[PDB]
Amino acid sequence: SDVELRVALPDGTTVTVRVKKNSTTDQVYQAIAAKVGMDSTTVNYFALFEVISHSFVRKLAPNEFPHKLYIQNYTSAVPGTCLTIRKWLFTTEEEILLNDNDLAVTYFFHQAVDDVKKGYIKAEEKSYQLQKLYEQRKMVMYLNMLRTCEGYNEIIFPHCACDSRRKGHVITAISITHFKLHACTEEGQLENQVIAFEWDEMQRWDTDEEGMAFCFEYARGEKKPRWVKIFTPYFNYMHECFERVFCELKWRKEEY
Amino acid sequence: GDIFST
Repeated sequence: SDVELRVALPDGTTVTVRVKKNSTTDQVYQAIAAKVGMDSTTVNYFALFEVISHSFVRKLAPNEFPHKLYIQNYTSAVPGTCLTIRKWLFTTEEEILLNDNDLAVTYFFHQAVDDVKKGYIKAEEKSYQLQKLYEQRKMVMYLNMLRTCEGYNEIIFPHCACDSRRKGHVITAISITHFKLHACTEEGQLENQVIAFEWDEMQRWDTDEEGMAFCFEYARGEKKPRWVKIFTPYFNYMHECFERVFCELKWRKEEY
Repeated sequence: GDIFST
């Protein structure tokens, strides 16, 4: 029993695949990566995401059925699908190693360009230099410079409540470097406080399905480990980021 | 306590 699926790719094209009705997300992802020319190296740097809003996409958990998400959220409007292929990688050095892969470079470039437009990457200072490289279409040079800007390979979540703030909310920001909570109002306006947690201070982490919360336990300075709860709806996505960061840290090949 | 305090 076969069905067609549409999926958005980082360069703005879409692709369609014929997959079995009840396929899981990784089975759909492999089929797509086959249909677009991803080889055995490149395929591990991308994954399936769902568009939530103009400023947030969420990674599909392993036991989801992409076709069910496609059908549920389908409209006539462009792109014609809620599914999208995006980069999945926190260690920007692994990116460099792909600077000779035409497929990878092209996808990295076009998504990085979109992330700059959306404010995730803060070029600002060298905006003009990056614009000239963009206009001459020197993708690798563009990426090599943007890779030094604040916000590259950071995952920003929508603001939400937290059991360890008296009032207001937090915007969670995840990167290979640390785990950052930014203080904001209950409306989402950025206040002026940020806490950085190093990954080495993370003792355990977990989800709370019933309480719609991601949970982490840290041991900072000299005190005793405390649990913090972030009441995010995307708590399984957040847990996957933790597992993935530690995995990339374990297999890191460079002192840089 | 509050993270953004002490």
